[PDB]
Amino acid sequence: MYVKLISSDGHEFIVKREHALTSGTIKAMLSGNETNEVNFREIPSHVLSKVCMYFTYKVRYTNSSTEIPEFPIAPEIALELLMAANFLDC
Amino acid sequence: AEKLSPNPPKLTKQMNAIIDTVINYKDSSGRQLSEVFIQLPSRKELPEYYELIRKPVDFKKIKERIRNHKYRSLGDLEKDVMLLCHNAQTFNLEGSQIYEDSIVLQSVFKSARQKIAK
Amino acid sequence: RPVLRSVNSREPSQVIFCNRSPRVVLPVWLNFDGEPQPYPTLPPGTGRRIHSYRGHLWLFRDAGTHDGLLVNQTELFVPSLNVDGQPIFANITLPVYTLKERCLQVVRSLVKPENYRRLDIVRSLYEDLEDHPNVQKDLERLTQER
Amino acid sequence: MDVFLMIRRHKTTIFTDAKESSTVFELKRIVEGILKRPPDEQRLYKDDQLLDDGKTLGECGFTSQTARPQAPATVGLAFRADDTFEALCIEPFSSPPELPDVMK
Ligand SMILES: Cc1ncsc1-c1ccc(CNC(=O)[C@@H]2C[C@@H](O)CN2C(=O)[C@@H](NC(=O)C2(F)CC2)C(C)(C)C)c(OCCc2ccc(CN3CCN(c4cc(-c5ccccc5O)nnc4N)CC3)cc2)c1
Repeated sequence: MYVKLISSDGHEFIVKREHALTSGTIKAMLSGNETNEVNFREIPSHVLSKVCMYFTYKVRYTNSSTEIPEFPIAPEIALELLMAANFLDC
Repeated sequence: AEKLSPNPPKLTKQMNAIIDTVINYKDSSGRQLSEVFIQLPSRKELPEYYELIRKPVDFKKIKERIRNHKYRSLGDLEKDVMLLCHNAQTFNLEGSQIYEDSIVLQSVFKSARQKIAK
Repeated sequence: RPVLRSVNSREPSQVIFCNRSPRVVLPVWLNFDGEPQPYPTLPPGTGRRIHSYRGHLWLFRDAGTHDGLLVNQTELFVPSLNVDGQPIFANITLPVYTLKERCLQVVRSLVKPENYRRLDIVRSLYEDLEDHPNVQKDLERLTQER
Repeated sequence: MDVFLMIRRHKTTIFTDAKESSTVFELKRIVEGILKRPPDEQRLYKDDQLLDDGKTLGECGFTSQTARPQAPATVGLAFRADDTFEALCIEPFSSPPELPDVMK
Protein backbone atom coordinates (compact mmCIF):
# COMPACT_ATOMS: atom_id res chain seq x y z
CA MET A 1 0.00 0.00 0.00
CA TYR A 2 2.76 2.43 1.02
CA VAL A 3 6.34 2.22 -0.28
CA LYS A 4 9.49 4.01 0.87
CA LEU A 5 11.73 6.13 -1.37
CA ILE A 6 15.09 7.22 0.07
CA SER A 7 17.15 10.06 -1.40
CA SER A 8 20.94 10.28 -1.60
CA ASP A 9 21.11 12.30 1.64
CA GLY A 10 18.88 9.92 3.60
CA HIS A 11 15.43 11.53 3.46
CA GLU A 12 12.61 8.98 3.56
CA PHE A 13 9.55 9.60 1.37
CA ILE A 14 6.57 7.31 2.02
CA VAL A 15 3.94 7.36 -0.74
CA LYS A 16 1.09 5.16 -1.95
CA ARG A 17 2.09 2.24 -4.15
CA GLU A 18 -0.23 3.26 -7.00
CA HIS A 19 1.38 6.71 -6.71
CA ALA A 20 4.98 5.49 -6.94
CA LEU A 21 4.10 3.12 -9.80
CA THR A 22 3.65 6.25 -11.94
CA SER A 23 7.40 5.96 -12.51
CA GLY A 24 8.35 3.18 -14.91
CA THR A 25 11.75 2.69 -13.29
CA ILE A 26 10.13 2.40 -9.86
CA LYS A 27 7.56 -0.06 -11.24
CA ALA A 28 10.34 -2.38 -12.43
CA MET A 29 12.32 -2.06 -9.18
CA LEU A 30 9.12 -2.91 -7.32
CA SER A 31 7.77 -6.47 -7.65
CA GLY A 32 10.99 -7.43 -9.46
CA ASN A 33 8.07 -11.75 -3.56
CA GLU A 34 7.51 -8.04 -4.24
CA THR A 35 9.46 -5.01 -3.02
CA ASN A 36 8.35 -2.17 -0.73
CA GLU A 37 11.46 0.06 -0.62
CA VAL A 38 13.72 1.77 -3.16
CA ASN A 39 16.93 3.72 -2.65
CA PHE A 40 18.40 6.27 -5.09
CA ARG A 41 22.01 7.15 -4.38
CA GLU A 42 21.97 9.97 -6.99
CA ILE A 43 18.74 11.94 -6.38
CA PRO A 44 18.75 14.63 -3.65
CA SER A 45 16.04 15.53 -1.15
CA HIS A 46 14.79 18.65 -2.95
CA VAL A 47 14.28 16.53 -6.09
CA LEU A 48 12.49 13.45 -4.73
CA SER A 49 10.11 15.61 -2.70
CA LYS A 50 9.21 17.41 -5.92
CA VAL A 51 9.13 14.06 -7.74
CA CYS A 52 6.70 12.67 -5.17
CA MET A 53 4.60 15.82 -5.57
CA TYR A 54 4.27 14.98 -9.27
CA PHE A 55 3.02 11.50 -8.36
CA THR A 56 0.23 13.07 -6.32
CA TYR A 57 -0.47 15.49 -9.18
CA LYS A 58 -0.55 12.82 -11.89
CA VAL A 59 -2.89 10.40 -10.10
CA ARG A 60 -5.28 13.13 -8.93
CA TYR A 61 -5.66 14.99 -12.24
CA THR A 62 -5.35 12.10 -14.70
CA ASN A 63 -8.81 11.31 -16.11
CA SER A 64 -10.22 14.21 -14.08
CA SER A 65 -13.24 16.35 -14.96
CA THR A 66 -11.79 19.32 -13.05
CA GLU A 67 -9.73 22.31 -14.21
CA ILE A 68 -6.18 20.97 -14.48
CA PRO A 69 -3.59 23.32 -12.93
CA GLU A 70 -0.01 23.83 -14.03
CA PHE A 71 2.68 21.72 -12.42
CA PRO A 72 5.15 24.33 -11.08
CA ILE A 73 8.91 23.91 -11.45
CA ALA A 74 11.21 26.59 -10.07
CA PRO A 75 14.20 27.33 -12.34
CA GLU A 76 16.84 26.22 -9.81
CA ILE A 77 15.58 22.61 -9.75
CA ALA A 78 14.58 22.21 -13.40
CA LEU A 79 17.81 20.52 -14.55
CA GLU A 80 18.11 18.05 -11.67
CA LEU A 81 14.40 17.32 -11.97
CA LEU A 82 14.87 16.69 -15.71
CA MET A 83 17.32 13.80 -15.38
CA ALA A 84 15.43 12.62 -12.31
CA ALA A 85 12.35 12.43 -14.54
CA ASN A 86 14.39 10.99 -17.42
CA PHE A 87 15.86 8.35 -15.10
CA LEU A 88 12.54 7.40 -13.47
CA ASP A 89 10.61 7.33 -16.79
CA CYS A 90 7.60 9.34 -15.65
CA ALA B 1 -19.69 56.35 -77.41
CA GLU B 2 -19.19 59.23 -75.02
CA LYS B 3 -18.69 56.70 -72.20
CA LEU B 4 -15.40 58.50 -71.57
CA SER B 5 -16.86 61.49 -69.75
CA PRO B 6 -16.82 61.31 -65.93
CA ASN B 7 -19.74 61.37 -63.56
CA PRO B 8 -20.62 64.87 -62.29
CA PRO B 9 -18.54 65.73 -59.21
CA LYS B 10 -21.65 65.94 -57.01
CA LEU B 11 -22.43 62.31 -57.88
CA THR B 12 -18.91 61.07 -57.11
CA LYS B 13 -18.96 63.07 -53.87
CA GLN B 14 -22.24 61.31 -53.00
CA MET B 15 -21.02 57.75 -53.65
CA ASN B 16 -17.89 58.29 -51.56
CA ALA B 17 -19.95 59.56 -48.62
CA ILE B 18 -22.05 56.39 -48.72
CA ILE B 19 -19.22 53.88 -49.14
CA ASP B 20 -17.17 55.61 -46.43
CA THR B 21 -20.06 55.42 -43.97
CA VAL B 22 -20.39 51.70 -44.72
CA ILE B 23 -16.68 50.92 -44.47
CA ASN B 24 -16.01 53.02 -41.35
CA TYR B 25 -19.08 51.73 -39.49
CA LYS B 26 -18.44 50.27 -36.03
CA ASP B 27 -20.96 48.49 -33.83
CA SER B 28 -21.58 49.41 -30.20
CA SER B 29 -18.49 47.27 -29.43
CA GLY B 30 -16.17 49.42 -31.56
CA ARG B 31 -15.62 46.74 -34.22
CA GLN B 32 -15.20 47.63 -37.87
CA LEU B 33 -17.77 45.39 -39.53
CA SER B 34 -16.44 46.04 -43.06
CA GLU B 35 -12.81 45.00 -42.58
CA VAL B 36 -13.26 41.38 -43.67
CA PHE B 37 -14.92 42.61 -46.88
CA ILE B 38 -12.24 45.09 -48.00
CA GLN B 39 -10.32 42.52 -50.05
CA LEU B 40 -11.26 39.06 -51.28
CA PRO B 41 -9.09 36.02 -50.53
CA SER B 42 -7.00 34.71 -53.38
CA ARG B 43 -8.17 31.76 -55.44
CA LYS B 44 -5.32 29.75 -53.90
CA GLU B 45 -6.25 30.83 -50.35
CA LEU B 46 -9.94 29.87 -50.68
CA PRO B 47 -10.84 28.09 -53.93
CA GLU B 48 -14.20 27.01 -52.46
CA TYR B 49 -15.32 30.64 -52.50
CA TYR B 50 -14.80 30.91 -56.27
CA GLU B 51 -16.32 27.49 -56.90
CA LEU B 52 -19.53 28.73 -55.27
CA ILE B 53 -19.52 32.54 -55.32
CA ARG B 54 -19.77 33.32 -58.98
CA LYS B 55 -19.61 37.12 -59.38
CA PRO B 56 -17.03 38.10 -56.77
CA VAL B 57 -16.57 41.66 -55.55
CA ASP B 58 -14.99 43.37 -52.54
CA PHE B 59 -15.12 46.91 -51.18
CA LYS B 60 -11.68 47.49 -52.70
CA LYS B 61 -13.24 46.96 -56.15
CA ILE B 62 -16.50 48.76 -55.27
CA LYS B 63 -14.65 51.93 -54.24
CA GLU B 64 -12.51 51.45 -57.36
CA ARG B 65 -15.53 51.59 -59.68
CA ILE B 66 -16.42 54.89 -57.96
CA ARG B 67 -13.09 56.49 -58.90
CA ASN B 68 -13.44 55.34 -62.49
CA HIS B 69 -17.12 56.27 -62.97
CA LYS B 70 -18.26 52.71 -63.70
CA TYR B 71 -21.38 53.27 -61.61
CA ARG B 72 -23.58 55.83 -63.38
CA SER B 73 -26.05 56.25 -60.50
CA LEU B 74 -26.44 55.50 -56.80
CA GLY B 75 -28.57 52.50 -57.79
CA ASP B 76 -25.68 51.00 -59.74
CA LEU B 77 -23.60 51.31 -56.57
CA GLU B 78 -26.28 49.66 -54.42
CA LYS B 79 -26.45 46.72 -56.83
CA ASP B 80 -22.84 45.76 -56.07
CA VAL B 81 -22.98 46.41 -52.32
CA MET B 82 -26.03 44.14 -52.19
CA LEU B 83 -24.22 41.60 -54.37
CA LEU B 84 -21.19 41.78 -52.07
CA CYS B 85 -23.40 41.21 -49.03
CA HIS B 86 -25.38 38.42 -50.68
CA ASN B 87 -22.14 36.75 -51.81
CA ALA B 88 -20.98 36.61 -48.19
CA GLN B 89 -24.41 35.37 -47.08
CA THR B 90 -24.72 32.46 -49.53
CA PHE B 91 -21.13 31.31 -48.94
CA ASN B 92 -21.14 31.39 -45.12
CA LEU B 93 -24.90 30.89 -44.43
CA GLU B 94 -26.89 32.11 -41.41
CA GLY B 95 -25.37 31.56 -37.99
CA SER B 96 -21.99 33.10 -38.84
CA GLN B 97 -20.81 36.54 -37.76
CA ILE B 98 -19.74 37.36 -41.32
CA TYR B 99 -23.33 36.68 -42.44
CA GLU B 100 -24.79 38.90 -39.74
CA ASP B 101 -22.13 41.56 -40.33
CA SER B 102 -23.29 41.75 -43.95
CA ILE B 103 -26.92 42.02 -42.79
CA VAL B 104 -25.90 45.15 -40.87
CA LEU B 105 -23.68 46.63 -43.59
CA GLN B 106 -26.72 46.39 -45.87
CA SER B 107 -28.68 48.38 -43.28
CA VAL B 108 -25.94 51.01 -42.95
CA PHE B 109 -25.83 51.43 -46.74
CA LYS B 110 -29.53 52.22 -47.01
CA SER B 111 -29.39 54.58 -44.02
CA ALA B 112 -26.33 56.31 -45.47
CA ARG B 113 -27.92 56.49 -48.91
CA GLN B 114 -31.31 57.66 -47.63
CA LYS B 115 -29.38 60.71 -46.42
CA ILE B 116 -29.98 62.80 -49.54
CA ALA B 117 -29.74 66.47 -48.68
CA LYS B 118 -31.67 67.24 -51.88
CA ARG C 1 -6.77 13.90 -49.21
CA PRO C 2 -5.43 13.35 -45.68
CA VAL C 3 -7.39 11.35 -43.13
CA LEU C 4 -7.27 14.19 -40.55
CA ARG C 5 -9.12 17.01 -42.29
CA SER C 6 -12.28 19.06 -42.15
CA VAL C 7 -15.17 18.10 -44.40
CA ASN C 8 -16.57 20.91 -46.57
CA SER C 9 -20.07 20.37 -45.19
CA ARG C 10 -21.94 23.68 -45.33
CA GLU C 11 -23.83 22.80 -42.13
CA PRO C 12 -23.51 25.57 -39.51
CA SER C 13 -22.66 24.70 -35.91
CA GLN C 14 -22.29 27.03 -32.93
CA VAL C 15 -19.39 26.16 -30.61
CA ILE C 16 -18.29 27.70 -27.30
CA PHE C 17 -14.50 27.76 -27.05
CA CYS C 18 -13.63 27.93 -23.35
CA ASN C 19 -9.97 28.25 -22.35
CA ARG C 20 -10.00 26.65 -18.89
CA SER C 21 -6.21 26.56 -18.64
CA PRO C 22 -3.48 28.98 -17.49
CA ARG C 23 -2.03 29.09 -21.02
CA VAL C 24 -2.63 31.38 -23.97
CA VAL C 25 -4.56 29.06 -26.27
CA LEU C 26 -4.05 28.97 -30.04
CA PRO C 27 -7.00 27.21 -31.70
CA VAL C 28 -5.86 25.43 -34.86
CA TRP C 29 -8.48 24.63 -37.51
CA LEU C 30 -7.60 21.77 -39.84
CA ASN C 31 -8.09 22.69 -43.49
CA PHE C 32 -10.13 20.80 -46.06
CA ASP C 33 -6.67 19.56 -47.10
CA GLY C 34 -5.71 18.78 -43.50
CA GLU C 35 -3.49 21.87 -43.25
CA PRO C 36 -3.27 23.65 -39.87
CA GLN C 37 -4.88 27.11 -39.81
CA PRO C 38 -4.07 29.30 -36.77
CA TYR C 39 -7.05 31.18 -35.33
CA PRO C 40 -7.16 34.11 -32.86
CA THR C 41 -5.92 33.32 -29.37
CA LEU C 42 -7.81 33.10 -26.08
CA PRO C 43 -6.49 34.56 -22.79
CA PRO C 44 -6.69 32.27 -19.74
CA GLY C 45 -10.22 31.97 -18.37
CA THR C 46 -11.74 33.47 -21.53
CA GLY C 47 -14.61 32.03 -23.53
CA ARG C 48 -16.22 32.90 -26.85
CA ARG C 49 -19.20 31.68 -28.83
CA ILE C 50 -17.71 30.58 -32.16
CA HIS C 51 -19.46 29.78 -35.42
CA SER C 52 -18.07 26.67 -37.10
CA TYR C 53 -19.44 23.85 -39.26
CA ARG C 54 -20.29 20.19 -38.80
CA GLY C 55 -17.42 17.77 -39.39
CA HIS C 56 -14.56 20.26 -38.95
CA LEU C 57 -11.44 19.29 -36.98
CA TRP C 58 -10.13 21.62 -34.29
CA LEU C 59 -6.87 21.53 -32.37
CA PHE C 60 -5.56 23.60 -29.47
CA ARG C 61 -1.98 24.55 -28.56
CA ASP C 62 -0.07 26.93 -26.34
CA ALA C 63 0.26 30.07 -28.46
CA GLY C 64 3.85 30.78 -27.39
CA THR C 65 5.44 27.34 -27.10
CA HIS C 66 3.09 25.18 -29.26
CA ASP C 67 2.68 22.73 -26.37
CA GLY C 68 -0.26 20.40 -26.95
CA LEU C 69 -3.47 21.02 -25.02
CA LEU C 70 -6.67 19.04 -24.53
CA VAL C 71 -10.26 19.70 -25.60
CA ASN C 72 -13.02 17.80 -23.78
CA GLN C 73 -10.23 15.49 -22.51
CA THR C 74 -9.33 14.47 -26.09
CA GLU C 75 -6.76 15.90 -28.46
CA LEU C 76 -9.15 16.51 -31.38
CA PHE C 77 -12.47 18.39 -31.46
CA VAL C 78 -15.24 17.84 -34.02
CA PRO C 79 -18.59 19.63 -33.55
CA SER C 80 -21.68 17.55 -34.12
CA LEU C 81 -24.69 19.20 -35.69
CA ASN C 82 -26.38 21.35 -33.06
CA VAL C 83 -29.38 19.60 -31.50
CA ASP C 84 -32.24 22.15 -31.55
CA GLY C 85 -30.70 25.53 -30.63
CA GLN C 86 -27.87 24.36 -28.37
CA PRO C 87 -24.17 25.25 -28.77
CA ILE C 88 -21.49 22.57 -28.54
CA PHE C 89 -19.09 23.22 -25.67
CA ALA C 90 -15.32 22.82 -26.07
CA ASN C 91 -13.58 22.73 -22.68
CA ILE C 92 -9.90 23.47 -23.30
CA THR C 93 -7.69 22.26 -20.45
CA LEU C 94 -4.09 21.38 -19.74
CA PRO C 95 -3.13 17.72 -20.08
CA VAL C 96 -1.30 15.79 -17.40
CA TYR C 97 2.14 16.17 -18.96
CA THR C 98 4.81 13.65 -18.09
CA LEU C 99 7.33 14.83 -15.52
CA LYS C 100 9.96 14.71 -18.26
CA GLU C 101 7.93 16.78 -20.73
CA ARG C 102 7.03 19.42 -18.14
CA CYS C 103 10.71 19.75 -17.25
CA LEU C 104 11.59 20.03 -20.94
CA GLN C 105 8.98 22.80 -21.29
CA VAL C 106 10.50 24.77 -18.41
CA VAL C 107 14.11 24.25 -19.51
CA ARG C 108 13.04 25.24 -23.04
CA SER C 109 11.48 28.41 -21.60
CA LEU C 110 14.71 29.36 -19.78
CA VAL C 111 17.51 28.05 -22.03
CA LYS C 112 17.57 29.49 -25.54
CA PRO C 113 18.16 26.75 -28.15
CA GLU C 114 21.71 28.01 -28.81
CA ASN C 115 22.78 26.89 -25.32
CA TYR C 116 20.83 23.62 -25.22
CA ARG C 117 24.13 21.74 -25.68
CA ARG C 118 25.90 23.80 -22.91
CA LEU C 119 23.87 22.29 -20.05
CA ASP C 120 25.83 19.33 -18.53
CA ILE C 121 23.08 16.72 -18.86
CA VAL C 122 23.09 13.27 -20.42
CA ARG C 123 23.49 13.85 -24.13
CA SER C 124 20.32 11.89 -24.92
CA LEU C 125 18.51 14.86 -23.33
CA TYR C 126 20.00 17.48 -25.65
CA GLU C 127 17.99 15.92 -28.47
CA ASP C 128 14.91 15.83 -26.23
CA LEU C 129 15.06 19.61 -25.79
CA GLU C 130 15.43 19.98 -29.56
CA ASP C 131 12.22 17.97 -30.16
CA HIS C 132 10.03 21.05 -29.91
CA PRO C 133 6.26 20.48 -29.82
CA ASN C 134 4.49 21.30 -33.07
CA VAL C 135 1.24 20.51 -34.83
CA GLN C 136 2.60 18.37 -37.70
CA LYS C 137 4.26 15.89 -35.33
CA ASP C 138 0.99 15.41 -33.45
CA LEU C 139 -0.98 15.01 -36.68
CA GLU C 140 1.47 12.30 -37.75
CA ARG C 141 1.01 10.30 -34.54
CA LEU C 142 -2.74 10.92 -34.29
CA THR C 143 -3.19 9.91 -37.93
CA GLN C 144 -1.27 6.62 -37.65
CA GLU C 145 -3.42 5.78 -34.62
CA ARG C 146 -6.56 5.42 -36.74
CA MET D 1 -12.92 19.18 -0.99
CA ASP D 2 -9.64 17.29 -1.12
CA VAL D 3 -6.65 18.61 0.82
CA PHE D 4 -3.15 17.24 0.12
CA LEU D 5 -0.63 17.11 2.95
CA MET D 6 3.02 16.29 3.53
CA ILE D 7 3.48 14.85 7.02
CA ARG D 8 7.10 15.38 8.05
CA ARG D 9 9.22 14.20 10.98
CA HIS D 10 13.02 14.29 11.28
CA LYS D 11 13.92 12.89 7.84
CA THR D 12 10.67 11.03 7.13
CA THR D 13 8.02 12.53 4.84
CA ILE D 14 4.60 10.94 4.34
CA PHE D 15 2.54 11.89 1.28
CA THR D 16 -1.19 11.50 1.86
CA ASP D 17 -4.50 13.28 1.36
CA ALA D 18 -7.69 13.89 3.31
CA LYS D 19 -10.82 16.01 2.97
CA GLU D 20 -11.22 19.58 4.21
CA SER D 21 -13.78 18.26 6.71
CA SER D 22 -11.44 15.48 7.84
CA THR D 23 -10.33 15.69 11.46
CA VAL D 24 -6.85 15.89 12.95
CA PHE D 25 -7.68 12.63 14.73
CA GLU D 26 -8.43 11.14 11.31
CA LEU D 27 -4.91 12.00 10.11
CA LYS D 28 -3.62 10.43 13.30
CA ARG D 29 -5.44 7.26 12.23
CA ILE D 30 -3.87 7.44 8.75
CA VAL D 31 -0.48 7.96 10.37
CA GLU D 32 -1.15 5.01 12.69
CA GLY D 33 -1.73 2.75 9.70
CA ILE D 34 1.62 3.75 8.18
CA LEU D 35 3.94 4.22 11.18
CA LYS D 36 2.12 1.97 13.71
CA ARG D 37 1.69 4.58 16.43
CA PRO D 38 -1.79 5.35 17.82
CA PRO D 39 -3.25 8.89 17.92
CA ASP D 40 -2.39 9.44 21.61
CA GLU D 41 1.25 8.71 20.70
CA GLN D 42 1.55 11.51 18.12
CA ARG D 43 1.36 15.31 18.05
CA LEU D 44 0.55 17.11 14.79
CA TYR D 45 1.72 20.67 14.15
CA LYS D 46 1.07 23.41 11.58
CA ASP D 47 4.07 25.77 11.79
CA ASP D 48 4.81 25.28 15.52
CA GLN D 49 1.13 25.44 16.63
CA LEU D 50 -0.07 22.13 18.05
CA LEU D 51 -2.93 20.61 16.08
CA ASP D 52 -6.14 19.60 17.70
CA ASP D 53 -7.91 16.26 17.64
CA GLY D 54 -11.48 16.99 16.70
CA LYS D 55 -10.69 19.92 14.44
CA THR D 56 -11.10 19.82 10.65
CA LEU D 57 -8.15 20.40 8.34
CA GLY D 58 -9.99 23.43 6.95
CA GLU D 59 -10.24 24.99 10.41
CA CYS D 60 -6.48 24.41 10.79
CA GLY D 61 -5.82 26.32 7.55
CA PHE D 62 -5.56 23.32 5.20
CA THR D 63 -7.82 24.11 2.24
CA SER D 64 -7.89 23.28 -1.46
CA GLN D 65 -6.23 26.71 -1.80
CA THR D 66 -3.16 26.16 0.38
CA ALA D 67 -2.54 22.38 0.17
CA ARG D 68 -2.62 21.51 -3.55
CA PRO D 69 -1.56 18.15 -5.06
CA GLN D 70 1.35 19.84 -6.86
CA ALA D 71 2.18 21.93 -3.75
CA PRO D 72 1.14 20.13 -0.56
CA ALA D 73 1.10 21.72 2.88
CA THR D 74 3.43 20.57 5.65
CA VAL D 75 2.26 19.02 8.93
CA GLY D 76 4.85 18.54 11.65
CA LEU D 77 4.79 15.23 13.51
CA ALA D 78 6.19 14.53 16.99
CA PHE D 79 5.92 11.33 19.02
CA ARG D 80 5.15 10.71 22.68
CA ALA D 81 6.51 7.55 24.34
CA ASP D 82 4.96 7.12 27.80
CA ASP D 83 6.52 10.00 29.75
CA THR D 84 8.88 11.24 27.01
CA PHE D 85 8.08 14.08 24.59
CA GLU D 86 10.57 14.67 21.78
CA ALA D 87 10.75 18.16 20.34
CA LEU D 88 9.29 18.88 16.92
CA CYS D 89 12.21 18.50 14.50
CA ILE D 90 11.96 18.59 10.70
CA GLU D 91 15.27 18.33 8.90
CA PRO D 92 15.54 20.58 5.83
CA PHE D 93 15.71 19.12 2.36
CA SER D 94 18.89 19.53 0.35
CA SER D 95 19.55 22.79 -1.43
CA PRO D 96 19.67 23.10 -5.23
CA PRO D 97 22.89 24.18 -6.96
CA GLU D 98 23.19 27.69 -8.28
CA LEU D 99 21.65 28.40 -11.67
CA PRO D 100 23.96 27.93 -14.67
CA ASP D 101 24.52 31.32 -16.28
CA VAL D 102 22.96 29.78 -19.42
CA MET D 103 19.54 30.43 -17.86
CA LYS D 104 20.09 33.56 -15.75
C1 LIG E 1 -13.24 35.02 -31.88
C2 LIG E 1 -12.32 33.79 -31.83
N1 LIG E 1 -11.60 33.54 -30.75
C3 LIG E 1 -10.83 32.46 -30.78
S1 LIG E 1 -11.05 31.72 -32.32
C4 LIG E 1 -12.19 32.89 -32.89
C5 LIG E 1 -12.81 32.87 -34.14
C6 LIG E 1 -13.46 31.70 -34.55
C7 LIG E 1 -14.08 31.64 -35.79
C8 LIG E 1 -14.05 32.74 -36.64
C9 LIG E 1 -14.74 32.64 -38.02
N2 LIG E 1 -15.19 31.25 -38.19
C10 LIG E 1 -14.51 30.36 -39.16
O1 LIG E 1 -13.61 30.77 -39.82
C11 LIG E 1 -14.99 28.91 -39.29
C12 LIG E 1 -14.22 28.04 -38.26
C13 LIG E 1 -13.99 26.66 -39.06
O2 LIG E 1 -15.08 25.85 -38.89
C14 LIG E 1 -13.88 27.09 -40.44
N3 LIG E 1 -14.68 28.36 -40.51
C15 LIG E 1 -15.14 28.99 -41.81
O3 LIG E 1 -15.79 29.98 -41.77
C16 LIG E 1 -14.82 28.34 -43.16
N4 LIG E 1 -16.02 28.54 -43.94
C17 LIG E 1 -16.88 27.42 -44.38
O4 LIG E 1 -16.60 26.29 -44.13
C18 LIG E 1 -18.14 27.79 -45.20
F1 LIG E 1 -18.57 29.09 -45.17
C19 LIG E 1 -18.39 27.00 -46.48
C20 LIG E 1 -19.24 26.72 -45.23
C21 LIG E 1 -13.64 29.03 -43.89
C22 LIG E 1 -12.44 29.21 -42.92
C23 LIG E 1 -14.09 30.41 -44.42
C24 LIG E 1 -13.21 28.14 -45.09
C25 LIG E 1 -13.39 33.90 -36.26
O5 LIG E 1 -13.36 35.00 -37.15
C26 LIG E 1 -12.37 35.98 -36.89
C27 LIG E 1 -10.96 35.46 -37.26
C28 LIG E 1 -10.74 35.18 -38.77
C29 LIG E 1 -11.04 33.94 -39.32
C30 LIG E 1 -10.82 33.71 -40.69
C31 LIG E 1 -10.29 34.72 -41.49
C32 LIG E 1 -10.04 34.47 -43.02
N5 LIG E 1 -11.14 34.63 -43.68
C33 LIG E 1 -11.22 33.74 -44.74
C34 LIG E 1 -12.18 34.14 -45.87
N6 LIG E 1 -13.13 35.17 -45.47
C35 LIG E 1 -14.35 35.43 -46.28
C36 LIG E 1 -14.46 36.61 -47.03
C37 LIG E 1 -15.61 36.85 -47.79
C38 LIG E 1 -15.69 38.05 -48.53
C39 LIG E 1 -14.57 38.88 -48.54
C40 LIG E 1 -14.58 40.08 -49.25
C41 LIG E 1 -15.72 40.46 -49.97
C42 LIG E 1 -16.84 39.63 -49.96
C43 LIG E 1 -16.83 38.43 -49.25
O6 LIG E 1 -17.99 37.64 -49.28
N7 LIG E 1 -16.60 35.95 -47.78
N8 LIG E 1 -16.50 34.79 -47.05
C44 LIG E 1 -15.42 34.52 -46.31
N9 LIG E 1 -15.35 33.28 -45.55
C45 LIG E 1 -12.29 36.31 -45.12
C46 LIG E 1 -11.33 35.98 -43.96
C47 LIG E 1 -9.97 35.96 -40.92
C48 LIG E 1 -10.20 36.19 -39.57
C49 LIG E 1 -12.77 33.96 -35.01
